[PDB]
Amino acid sequence: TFQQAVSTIVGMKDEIFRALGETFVMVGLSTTFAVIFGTLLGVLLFVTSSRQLHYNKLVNFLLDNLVNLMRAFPFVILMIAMIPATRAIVGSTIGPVAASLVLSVSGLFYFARLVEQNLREVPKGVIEAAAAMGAPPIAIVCKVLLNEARAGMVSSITVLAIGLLSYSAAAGMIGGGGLGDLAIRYGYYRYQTEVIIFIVALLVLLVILIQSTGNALARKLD
Amino acid sequence: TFQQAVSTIVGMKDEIFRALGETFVMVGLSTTFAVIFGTLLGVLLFVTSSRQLHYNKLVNFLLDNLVNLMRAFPFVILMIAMIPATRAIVGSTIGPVAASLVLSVSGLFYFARLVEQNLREVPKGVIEAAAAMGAPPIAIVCKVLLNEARAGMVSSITVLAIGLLSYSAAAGMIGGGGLGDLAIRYGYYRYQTEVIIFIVALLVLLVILIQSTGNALARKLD
Amino acid sequence: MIILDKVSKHYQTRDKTRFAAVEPTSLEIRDGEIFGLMGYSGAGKSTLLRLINLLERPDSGKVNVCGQELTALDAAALRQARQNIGMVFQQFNLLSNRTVADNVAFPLEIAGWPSEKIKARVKECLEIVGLTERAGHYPAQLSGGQKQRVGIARALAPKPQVILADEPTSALDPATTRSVLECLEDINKRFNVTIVIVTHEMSVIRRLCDRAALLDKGKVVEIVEVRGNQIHAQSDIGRELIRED
Amino acid sequence: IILDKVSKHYQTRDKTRFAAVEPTSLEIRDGEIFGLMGYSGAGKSTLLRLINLLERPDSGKVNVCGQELTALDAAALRQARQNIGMVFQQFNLLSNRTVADNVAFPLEIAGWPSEKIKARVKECLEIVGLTERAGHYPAQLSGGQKQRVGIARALAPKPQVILADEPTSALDPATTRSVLECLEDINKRFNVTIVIVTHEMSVIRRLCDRAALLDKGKVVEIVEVRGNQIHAQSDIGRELIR
Amino acid sequence: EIVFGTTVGDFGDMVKEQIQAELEKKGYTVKLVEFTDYVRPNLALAEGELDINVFQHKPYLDDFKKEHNLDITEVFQVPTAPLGLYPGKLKSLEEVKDGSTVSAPNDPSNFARVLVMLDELGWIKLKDGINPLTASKADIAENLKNIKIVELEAAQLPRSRADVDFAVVNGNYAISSGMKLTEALFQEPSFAYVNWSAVKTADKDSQWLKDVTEAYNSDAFKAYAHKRFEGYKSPAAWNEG
Repeated sequence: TFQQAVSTIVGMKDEIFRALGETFVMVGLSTTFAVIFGTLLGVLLFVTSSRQLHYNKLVNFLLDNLVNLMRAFPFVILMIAMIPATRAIVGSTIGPVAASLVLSVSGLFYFARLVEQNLREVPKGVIEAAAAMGAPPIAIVCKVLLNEARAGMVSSITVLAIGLLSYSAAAGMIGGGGLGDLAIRYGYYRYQTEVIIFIVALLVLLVILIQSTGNALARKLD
Repeated sequence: TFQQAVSTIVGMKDEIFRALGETFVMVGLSTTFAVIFGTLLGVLLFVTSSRQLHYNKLVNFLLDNLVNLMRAFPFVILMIAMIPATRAIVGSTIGPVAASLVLSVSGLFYFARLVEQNLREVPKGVIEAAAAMGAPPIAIVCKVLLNEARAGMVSSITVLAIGLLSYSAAAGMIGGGGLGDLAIRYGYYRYQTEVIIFIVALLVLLVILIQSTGNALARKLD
Repeated sequence: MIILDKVSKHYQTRDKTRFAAVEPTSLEIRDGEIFGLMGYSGAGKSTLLRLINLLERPDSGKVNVCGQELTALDAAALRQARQNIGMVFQQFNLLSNRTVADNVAFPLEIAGWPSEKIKARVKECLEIVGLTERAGHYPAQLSGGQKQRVGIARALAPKPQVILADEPTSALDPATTRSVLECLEDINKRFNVTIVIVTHEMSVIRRLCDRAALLDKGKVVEIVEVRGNQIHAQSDIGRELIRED
Repeated sequence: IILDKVSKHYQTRDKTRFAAVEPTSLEIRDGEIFGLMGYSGAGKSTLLRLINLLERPDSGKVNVCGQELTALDAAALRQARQNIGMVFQQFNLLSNRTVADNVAFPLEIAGWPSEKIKARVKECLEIVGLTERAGHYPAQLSGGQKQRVGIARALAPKPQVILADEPTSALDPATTRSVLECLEDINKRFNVTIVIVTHEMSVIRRLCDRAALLDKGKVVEIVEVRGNQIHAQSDIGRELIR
Repeated sequence: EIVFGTTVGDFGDMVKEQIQAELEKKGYTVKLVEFTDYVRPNLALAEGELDINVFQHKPYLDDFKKEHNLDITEVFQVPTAPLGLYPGKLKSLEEVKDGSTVSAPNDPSNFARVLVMLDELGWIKLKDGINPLTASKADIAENLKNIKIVELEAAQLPRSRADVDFAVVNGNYAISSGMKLTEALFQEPSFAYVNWSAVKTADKDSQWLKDVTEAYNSDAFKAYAHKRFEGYKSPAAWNEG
């Protein structure tokens, strides 16, 4: 049984420290850009279809069908299509930064469709009250609607992070970096039973933690 | 070049129909189970989160942790771990039915988590009223949870369907499943830009049709 | 009878809950009579009204309803007892995506009655209130007065044994109200006359209550019978309430 | 303050809250409290929204402090909206901000100086007394408090018209006696021209100047309530009085 | 009936374009199963979901058959990808530096060929006499030039030329990026890694397998292979040419 303790600790430490570092930066940075640009687009989807602040049937229809296309079109295939544009922006095709770019594009379009829920669900009459007191549309969104759905936004970001984790592992085998780029080396190929149980353990503890953080804050911010 | 592209496409005629015929089985079938067991799981979590029915602190925490552990656990690795059980149940591990089982497993947890959004976010009053009326928890699920929240469920179903389509590309590699296998052919191994553009256009249609169907259903329910 | 017994709901030092702590309190209500309940919003508009159903549990005290303790029943039998007792509420709390006629049918679906006797009772209690014309309409076709009748009809349908009201006609007009209360007096012809109710106002109470209680901060300061539409208050601070004439 | 005209109408199974609001017009004079009365719903439970143009009518036009409103561009309509106060059948507030902060909200929209907001909220909170539990959230307090929150919210920006929708009438009469005393002072000092809807006679006789009595999207009568006496002439008016 | 396992690409291409129509002329209904993962095709063979599979090479069959104690055998070699080193950010071999970068496949056995070739370049030394079929970074006796190896997916190696100094290309992606296949700075003479058809060992004598083998050695198949897979390392059965 001690075979298991020795086989991992001696070699794997040296790689694990980098494989982890690559993983965190790739999830974190992609998430930030996804939540940022996804917010603005989600707002546009809502405010064009709101028919209260403003309206445009056509722009609403165009933006929805765009968002639909991009949400459903396959991510791995999109990354292969995005290699020239990616290299031209990043200055290279390989590394966590380049993956973070394509991840962020998927996450951008992913985010906004969620937030559509977050707005259609909200109580009507306070909108009429804001309009009754003559605020600019920008003030209504900026300094009302978020706080009212504040608990809703915490949940959405929590679930997006968990999604991007699975996506980052898929992104890493082709582009390099991440625990996926480890797992394919010690599973699928040169498979080792003991090394695989250690990666599984690390994931479990990390993914409880992020969710438990999310639920505690969301609960605090009712 | 245009005539060379067009004349080429006619050759692939039968293969395209066989890839598409495969694809419907994977997505449709797996979705059903995902919506079925994910419902129960999300409900059970929610009732043990509340004093309605029975409030079980410990059971709630353990079950909640299990859903987070399974969503965030990587799809591709999970498929490879499932090999021996999958073989005994289905009588095979190759093909679209075996793959759809694995798709659906991921879907149970993802759908239960999605359900949880909608469940926790209902307005209190009617629940408090029926509870004051001494109504049994069965009647509470039989009508009370549904009446409004069913529109958010169409939204949940819509995003889930679109999600299972993306995963079907990744299973398309190992199970040789539908349009995922087709995109792995003449993709990384060979470069036939014409059939890529055709695959893109074929997907684009399916995307618009799915989200347009979801949008209309949710609009008409309220 | 009803017996109300040393009931309390003490809270924390922060006392950040729905209201300020409420004190150990007791009363008795009879088979043959109408009881009104009156104070200022400082005592709490809610008072202990939600706890009467046992949406809360006495930190001191106990609760006989129809002569049977409810804090001891402590089972699906207590929910079954709850199904048998009538109440209406400050908040409409109506399902939105089913017609209000089916919100009227919703309480009898709880009783599990044969659907034909459901249809019958429904049409009966619905036409007694007179909302049968606007029953098929969803809640985007209404004012408060329609929605009130809906709550009232929802309460009536079981011919429940004992009745509780929650400041209902604060936002309603007199002749509908008068006719509704005349229906409740017909319920006295049925097995029970018990009609417990809160209004902190006098106008209603002077018009038709039998008995009443006057209160502040969880202290009852007097109970008064009403006679010839006069309260005849003995209590000094009670007379500060009677100045509201 | 005057209407030119208004109306708004609905097809079978078009089904807004009520059937049609008919061709109608009125003048409400300066420094005057004007009451609206009649059986429930009937477009009267809506009618006041048309004055603040919160429903656009099918017909007609309205003038308020000179300006005709229906012709206005939305950015001009902001100032018209800002100067006219309103309060409502429901409490219509920002759940996740405190009571005092809900009271500050319109004054944030006024663009007032931070200390002007702070002073005005302390003033208006104290005028209604609820400064004593203003650092608070909607689960913590009751409807009675929430009425005073509506009142203060409407009051604070010194609007030139208030368009009350039964806010003070919403409480029971015994509780109402202690609050009605407030509105009297507000009118005497600032000539607020306050317009109110009701379904109760008692409050009118103890507060108002003229009453429109109403049914079926239309007038039954307009009556003087002066002398604490409503000088009506129709039997429908007599039923509404009782 | 006959069931085949191949990877996607060149071996499944051999089955799809020529061998499949050849065996149907010979009365056999062929089913092809295509894989993108190395582990599944052998299991499916030993488990009899397949009758045959041509994706395994001589080193890979030995590991997986040993590790999983499988009832399988090779049968005949097949036309195999040459391996070769190509210009990247550096244009000729002599340009190599201390800390230069080289892009290579993340496969253990194809990494073993790469290691054997960098020893033939004399850039690294391997511990010669150690198992060649299972060589790795630890089997580098000395990284003579302190080269910065970059493990990648093989279809990415053609694009990597711009990102790395020299780029080993698998040969399965050199001739599909055929426009640059000629630019090889080095060539592979190693015969330790030939691709090899494989079956459950009990199947080795079957007439259907003899007809597969014959299809794989038919003159029509040779004409098709010369045309489709030009420059590939032939079976020693073909005289390795």
